[PDB]
Amino acid sequence: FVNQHLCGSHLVEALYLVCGERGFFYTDKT
Amino acid sequence: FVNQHLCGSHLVEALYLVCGERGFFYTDK
Amino acid sequence: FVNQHLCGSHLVEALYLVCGERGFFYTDKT
Amino acid sequence: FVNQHLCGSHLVEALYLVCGERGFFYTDK
Amino acid sequence: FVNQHLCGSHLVEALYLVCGERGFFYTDK
Amino acid sequence: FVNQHLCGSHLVEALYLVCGERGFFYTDKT
Amino acid sequence: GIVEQCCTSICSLYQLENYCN
Amino acid sequence: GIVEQCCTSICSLYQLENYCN
Amino acid sequence: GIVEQCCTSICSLYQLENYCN
Amino acid sequence: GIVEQCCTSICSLYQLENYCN
Amino acid sequence: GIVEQCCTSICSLYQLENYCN
Amino acid sequence: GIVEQCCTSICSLYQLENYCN
Ligand SMILES: Cc1cccc(O)c1
Ligand SMILES: Cc1cccc(O)c1
Ligand SMILES: Cc1cccc(O)c1
Ligand SMILES: Cc1cccc(O)c1
Ligand SMILES: Cc1cccc(O)c1
Ligand SMILES: Cc1cccc(O)c1
Ligand SMILES: [Cl-]
Ligand SMILES: [Cl-]
Ligand SMILES: [Zn+2]
Ligand SMILES: [Zn+2]
Repeated sequence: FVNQHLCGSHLVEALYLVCGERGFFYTDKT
Repeated sequence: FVNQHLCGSHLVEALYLVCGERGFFYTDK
Repeated sequence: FVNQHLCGSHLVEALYLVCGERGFFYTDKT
Repeated sequence: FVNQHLCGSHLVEALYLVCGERGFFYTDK
Repeated sequence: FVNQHLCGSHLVEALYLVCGERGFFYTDK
Repeated sequence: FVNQHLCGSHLVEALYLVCGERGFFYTDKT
Repeated sequence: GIVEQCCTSICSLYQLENYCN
Repeated sequence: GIVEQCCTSICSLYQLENYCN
Repeated sequence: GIVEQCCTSICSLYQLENYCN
Repeated sequence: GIVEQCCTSICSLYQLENYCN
Repeated sequence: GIVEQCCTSICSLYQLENYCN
Repeated sequence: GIVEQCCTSICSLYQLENYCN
């Protein structure tokens, strides 16, 4: 897996693909 | 499989934009 | 809707989704 | 609906790249 | 054509993420 | 074609679309 | 859900907002 | 233009909609 | 148009350039 | 290949890694 | 949160998986 | 490599095509 800043939409896509069937929660900024 | 998987990718990117700081849950099982 | 710099391809995608059936014009830099 | 909608998303990203500073219109109704 | 072409776009973006610095070949003919 | 920094996933997408049926090799950093 | 509503037909940004938060 | 308004500065949705047909 | 030409079959970058500007 | 394996059914990140390098 | 961990700093895959359901 | 040529500097289309098979 990459060693990169995953930000904005890339962060969400990477989540999408990492989590597969589990799905995910995206809080954005905390 | 793939077609709904490919759709899913676009939905999440759309959600990111529309929801902003609110964020969102992505799930259904 | 986000509070972010929408640049390059993200700007065009965001347009695409914001404008729906109307479509849009993308001048790029002016 | 969706399939041509999903295609549309990819067309516009392609257009952004190929057209550059020229830009482009995206419409058809 | 397009459907496998649209899939291809998503595969390569996935590959970019999963492979990282390893990179990858994308081909098949 | 654009005059832009193509980085990360944009670089790979741009490759994908530029190379068409030939395909490509993405070494990432060298 | 979102997939059955938004992958069969087009969901606008207004429709997608329903799924925020 | 859209780049100077929404890329170099940040745009509202309403501001983005100025670029629809 | 672009959708009927480029969503049925693959449009190369050369083909897509027709729609620039 | 990847297209026939991963466009027919979903390839997870684990499956896609097979095609790295 | 995920943004502060993976966007402002860099994340491992394992670190990213903390945000799956 | 492609990153050092097209990401850290800007690339022409011709320069990008060096990375096709
Ligand atoms: C609709 C659906 C099913 C399974 C997993 C998901 O993330 C989404
Ligand atoms: C082809 C098409 C139809 C309607 C709206 C659009 O933006 C594009
Ligand atoms: C599967 C496939 C066929 C032809 C070209 C490609 O880049 C990939
Ligand atoms: C924005 C978007 C993506 C995918 C499907 C849709 O109906 C809408
Ligand atoms: C680049 C691209 C996107 C979508 C459809 C096409 O034919 C070509
Ligand atoms: C990540 C990804 C993209 C496209 C098809 C797949 O099976 C998986
Ligand atoms: Cl970016
Ligand atoms: Cl798609
Ligand atoms: Zn980006
Ligand atoms: Zn797609």
